[PDB]
Amino acid sequence: MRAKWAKKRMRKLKRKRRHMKARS
Amino acid sequence: MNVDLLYPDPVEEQRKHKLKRLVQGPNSYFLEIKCAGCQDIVVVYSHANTPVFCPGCTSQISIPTGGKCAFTSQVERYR
Amino acid sequence: EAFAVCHIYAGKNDTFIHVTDLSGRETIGRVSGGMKVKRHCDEPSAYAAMQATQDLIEIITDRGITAVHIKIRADGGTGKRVYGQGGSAAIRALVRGGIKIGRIEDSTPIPTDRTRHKGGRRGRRL
Amino acid sequence: EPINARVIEVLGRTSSRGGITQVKVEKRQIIRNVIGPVRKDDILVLMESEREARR
Amino acid sequence: NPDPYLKKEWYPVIAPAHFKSRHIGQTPVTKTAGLRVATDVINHRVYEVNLGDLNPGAEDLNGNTKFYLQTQLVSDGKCLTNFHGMDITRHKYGSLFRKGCDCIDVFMDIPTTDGYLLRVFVIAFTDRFRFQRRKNCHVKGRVIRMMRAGIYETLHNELGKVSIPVLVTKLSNFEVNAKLTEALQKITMCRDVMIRRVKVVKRPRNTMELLSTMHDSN
Amino acid sequence: MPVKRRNNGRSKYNCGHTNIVRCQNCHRCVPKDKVIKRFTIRNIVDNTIADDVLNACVIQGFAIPKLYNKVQYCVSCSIHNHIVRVRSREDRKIRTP
RNA sequence: GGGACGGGUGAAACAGGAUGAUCCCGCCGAGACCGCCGGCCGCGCAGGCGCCUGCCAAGACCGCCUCUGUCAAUCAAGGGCGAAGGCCGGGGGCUAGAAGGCGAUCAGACACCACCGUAUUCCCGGCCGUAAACGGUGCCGCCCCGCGGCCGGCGCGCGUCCCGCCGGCCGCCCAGGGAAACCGGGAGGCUCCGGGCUCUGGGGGGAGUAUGGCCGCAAGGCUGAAACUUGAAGGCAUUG
Ligand SMILES: [K+]
Ligand SMILES: [K+]
Ligand SMILES: [K+]
Ligand SMILES: [K+]
Ligand SMILES: [K+]
Ligand SMILES: [K+]
Ligand SMILES: [K+]
Ligand SMILES: [K+]
Ligand SMILES: [K+]
Ligand SMILES: [K+]
Ligand SMILES: [K+]
Ligand SMILES: [K+]
Ligand SMILES: [K+]
Ligand SMILES: [K+]
Ligand SMILES: [K+]
Ligand SMILES: [K+]
Ligand SMILES: [K+]
Ligand SMILES: [K+]
Ligand SMILES: [K+]
Ligand SMILES: [K+]
Ligand SMILES: [K+]
Ligand SMILES: [K+]
Ligand SMILES: [K+]
Ligand SMILES: [K+]
Ligand SMILES: [K+]
Ligand SMILES: [K+]
Ligand SMILES: [K+]
Ligand SMILES: [K+]
Ligand SMILES: [K+]
Ligand SMILES: [K+]
Ligand SMILES: [K+]
Ligand SMILES: [K+]
Ligand SMILES: [K+]
Ligand SMILES: [K+]
Ligand SMILES: [K+]
Ligand SMILES: [K+]
Ligand SMILES: [K+]
Ligand SMILES: [K+]
Ligand SMILES: [K+]
Ligand SMILES: [K+]
Ligand SMILES: [K+]
Ligand SMILES: [K+]
Ligand SMILES: [K+]
Ligand SMILES: [K+]
Ligand SMILES: [K+]
Ligand SMILES: [K+]
Ligand SMILES: [K+]
Ligand SMILES: [K+]
Ligand SMILES: [K+]
Ligand SMILES: [K+]
Ligand SMILES: [K+]
Ligand SMILES: [K+]
Ligand SMILES: [K+]
Ligand SMILES: [K+]
Ligand SMILES: [K+]
Ligand SMILES: [K+]
Ligand SMILES: [K+]
Ligand SMILES: [K+]
Ligand SMILES: [K+]
Ligand SMILES: [K+]
Ligand SMILES: [K+]
Ligand SMILES: [K+]
Ligand SMILES: [K+]
Ligand SMILES: [K+]
Ligand SMILES: [K+]
Ligand SMILES: [K+]
Ligand SMILES: [K+]
Ligand SMILES: [K+]
Ligand SMILES: [K+]
Ligand SMILES: [K+]
Ligand SMILES: [K+]
Ligand SMILES: [K+]
Ligand SMILES: [K+]
Ligand SMILES: [K+]
Ligand SMILES: [K+]
Ligand SMILES: [K+]
Ligand SMILES: [K+]
Ligand SMILES: [K+]
Ligand SMILES: [K+]
Ligand SMILES: [K+]
Ligand SMILES: [K+]
Ligand SMILES: [K+]
Ligand SMILES: [K+]
Ligand SMILES: [K+]
Ligand SMILES: [K+]
Ligand SMILES: [K+]
Ligand SMILES: [K+]
Ligand SMILES: [K+]
Ligand SMILES: [K+]
Ligand SMILES: [K+]
Ligand SMILES: [Mg+2]
Ligand SMILES: [Mg+2]
Ligand SMILES: [Mg+2]
Ligand SMILES: [Mg+2]
Ligand SMILES: [Mg+2]
Ligand SMILES: [Mg+2]
Ligand SMILES: [Mg+2]
Ligand SMILES: [Mg+2]
Ligand SMILES: [Mg+2]
Ligand SMILES: [Mg+2]
Ligand SMILES: [Mg+2]
Ligand SMILES: [Mg+2]
Ligand SMILES: [Mg+2]
Ligand SMILES: [Mg+2]
Ligand SMILES: [Mg+2]
Repeated sequence: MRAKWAKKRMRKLKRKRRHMKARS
Repeated sequence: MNVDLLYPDPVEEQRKHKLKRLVQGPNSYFLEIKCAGCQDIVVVYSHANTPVFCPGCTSQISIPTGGKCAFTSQVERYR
Repeated sequence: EAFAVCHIYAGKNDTFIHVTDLSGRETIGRVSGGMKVKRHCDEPSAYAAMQATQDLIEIITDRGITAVHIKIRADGGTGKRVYGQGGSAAIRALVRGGIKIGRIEDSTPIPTDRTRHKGGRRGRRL
Repeated sequence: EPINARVIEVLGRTSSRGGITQVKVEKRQIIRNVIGPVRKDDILVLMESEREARR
Repeated sequence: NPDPYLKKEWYPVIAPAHFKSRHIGQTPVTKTAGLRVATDVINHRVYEVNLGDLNPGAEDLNGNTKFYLQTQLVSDGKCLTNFHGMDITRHKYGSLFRKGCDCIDVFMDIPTTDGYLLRVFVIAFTDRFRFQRRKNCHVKGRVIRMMRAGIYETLHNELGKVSIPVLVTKLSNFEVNAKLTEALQKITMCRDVMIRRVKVVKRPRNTMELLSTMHDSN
Repeated sequence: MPVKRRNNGRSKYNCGHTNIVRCQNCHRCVPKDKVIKRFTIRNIVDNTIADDVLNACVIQGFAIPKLYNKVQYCVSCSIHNHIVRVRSREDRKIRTP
């Protein structure tokens, strides 16, 4: 992948993890 | 041709910067001018940028110019 | 001896040949390159422009006009500044129709400082 | 009403496949394209003198 | 549609008395019918006329200046025009520019002694000396400032208090030009120093006396 | 990818940032010191009719006016339309017009 | 005013027009912008910097037989500024235009091309602190074959020029250097290795991730592992 879009994908992943850990 | 650095020729030494000469020295000097209407004579710095007057006159007789200074209607010398 | 003004709009996509009086407020004959053709891509060509000018000649001789000043323009604005293909064809079809020529001038509208033209900062990617 | 022009000289092969030739005919110096084999001083039948060849 | 030119008629247009080719042309209008009066709707039209058409013969000199004249009275079947502005042609303006030199543009507001207000645009360029080593003509700021100030004081002196007919005399004579050079030549080398535009910003509503003196020679 | 040019493909000397111009063919944004620049002076009427306008002119001493246009293109459009060519490694150093 | 199409494209189609458009000319409104001149020009600590006129404070350089007397260099912590996009609260709203809508193309086209358009783009008060933020080259000091161009200040000479000096921005280049490309105002004076100071790296992945901490309204930013996996990844250059 072009590294810019890999960074975008990783940011979306980290934000999903923060949201799921927010519950409980 | 064989130049010796310990005794440089003064003519080609005066054309260099005052600080990178063998022995640093000033570039300026003093000189005598005569008032256009007074018999007497006064001694003036060559790079002046401050008022200089006659013994009699109240008009300033020098024009500062960023280098050697010019004068108004007076005739000069070198001593 | 009876002067009018010819405005020739020589653009990318069509041509206009338009004769008015000296003030511009009253028109005497107006034709376009797209009223002589069937294919949309041939409206700005030299041949449509010449056949349209030949009928402008017919209109404006019968109304008594004998000479024209020429004001020729491109699109202008923030777009193209060079003339379309039919521009000089109108002038030639005017010279070979009997009209005499006065003053000539370019009237393309040029800005002194401008708004932003379309396309984006990467251009038309074709 | 077609006119008779006369080739004054030959300028070269125009199209991408040979084919037509650019010629100077004649009191004018009109330049036109021809399909056939043209020598010098050939007479051509022009349907109009209005159109001039490109370049 | 019926052909509207069955109801049209043409009127002459006449230039002020300063010029020589006093006939500009004719203009068409629909005959009076109802409420629209023929000699009410052709009033105040604006005509751009080349100076080489108004004073013919000196083509090299007069061929790049244009005068704007607008009618302000229709008397005895004739339209009587008055000064509306001055402008140079587009190719003349484009020709003045090169790379390596300086361009100076200045404008100012000048009242006249008979109720007008003009905006005057002047342009000047720097030039080579006959014996200089370099090929660029750029000048320092002490020179640009002096050139601007000289232009201001000159246009203040020459056009400070003039009338419209005297202004038109000078504009069609290039008198003012021939002195903007004179002021600016004592400073640097400069090639094309000219008034490039005159705009009319505001005028009195009634100009009957001005029009009367402009048309009948006086 | 080593370095191809000493000027890095532009003319930028002792400054941080320069102005933006629009390519006249495709309208992309180009820095001013990189864009390809050409000046042209031409006649408003084509030369192939430059004597028939002249002979059908009433004004005595008329001279055909000219057009003054500065064309500016981006790198891609300049190569595509043959304003500049791809050159040999030795030839790239030549600045002659 | 005049009377049949105009727009748009490689070619077209959707938008427009007898409620008269497109086109010509005059008048009015609003908000952006600052052309040609414009550059191997110039300025600033970097980010950056171009309409007119006025005001305000500053700056480096040069020139000097002016004053002081080591008052300096580099810098964890700490402070300040910082393109564009983005955020909070007000204002404004022309143009262009993420999102969205629509016409084509195509096997498909949710894209490229055409058309319409919201945030945004502009102003004010704050926040955020990142860019291929590049010369991919930290700062101070010394020596260094030469030939040129341009910018600022000064000095000598003849009769604008001409030869120098200092400071800046550039081109070419002997030696020397290097894996080479190339550098050469250093990337030279270095296996013949030591002038001073600060920062960073130690095969490729995993990974700039998990976790903890600080900052932020948020979007983020800064700091930052391990298990495990693998025999290469990479630089510059030659022939096809
Ligand atoms: K990256
Ligand atoms: K990236
Ligand atoms: K990114
Ligand atoms: K020296
Ligand atoms: K000295
Ligand atoms: K001195
Ligand atoms: K049609
Ligand atoms: K605009
Ligand atoms: K546009
Ligand atoms: K648009
Ligand atoms: K678009
Ligand atoms: K774009
Ligand atoms: K755009
Ligand atoms: K776009
Ligand atoms: K873009
Ligand atoms: K971009
Ligand atoms: K791009
Ligand atoms: K982009
Ligand atoms: K585009
Ligand atoms: K200045
Ligand atoms: K100054
Ligand atoms: K200035
Ligand atoms: K590489
Ligand atoms: K590289
Ligand atoms: K570049
Ligand atoms: K620069
Ligand atoms: K610059
Ligand atoms: K160029
Ligand atoms: K490009
Ligand atoms: K049609
Ligand atoms: K705008
Ligand atoms: K300038
Ligand atoms: K300059
Ligand atoms: K300048
Ligand atoms: K500057
Ligand atoms: K400068
Ligand atoms: K300068
Ligand atoms: K400048
Ligand atoms: K400047
Ligand atoms: K001094
Ligand atoms: K210190
Ligand atoms: K130190
Ligand atoms: K520091
Ligand atoms: K620090
Ligand atoms: K710190
Ligand atoms: K900031
Ligand atoms: K920012
Ligand atoms: K925003
Ligand atoms: K808006
Ligand atoms: K706005
Ligand atoms: K956006
Ligand atoms: K879309
Ligand atoms: K897509
Ligand atoms: K795609
Ligand atoms: K739109
Ligand atoms: K937004
Ligand atoms: K907005
Ligand atoms: K923007
Ligand atoms: K805005
Ligand atoms: K910001
Ligand atoms: K980086
Ligand atoms: K760079
Ligand atoms: K450092
Ligand atoms: K200089
Ligand atoms: K200099
Ligand atoms: K300077
Ligand atoms: K200088
Ligand atoms: K100098
Ligand atoms: K100098
Ligand atoms: K020096
Ligand atoms: K120096
Ligand atoms: K120097
Ligand atoms: K330097
Ligand atoms: K440091
Ligand atoms: K570091
Ligand atoms: K680092
Ligand atoms: K690091
Ligand atoms: K965590
Ligand atoms: K918070
Ligand atoms: K919150
Ligand atoms: K928020
Ligand atoms: K949060
Ligand atoms: K968070
Ligand atoms: K975090
Ligand atoms: K490799
Ligand atoms: K690598
Ligand atoms: K690689
Ligand atoms: K690499
Ligand atoms: K090699
Ligand atoms: K290799
Ligand atoms: Mg000195
Ligand atoms: Mg801060
Ligand atoms: Mg801040
Ligand atoms: Mg818009
Ligand atoms: Mg829009
Ligand atoms: Mg960073
Ligand atoms: Mg960086
Ligand atoms: Mg870096
Ligand atoms: Mg320079
Ligand atoms: Mg430079
Ligand atoms: Mg250099
Ligand atoms: Mg380390
Ligand atoms: Mg955490
Ligand atoms: Mg944490
Ligand atoms: Mg190799």
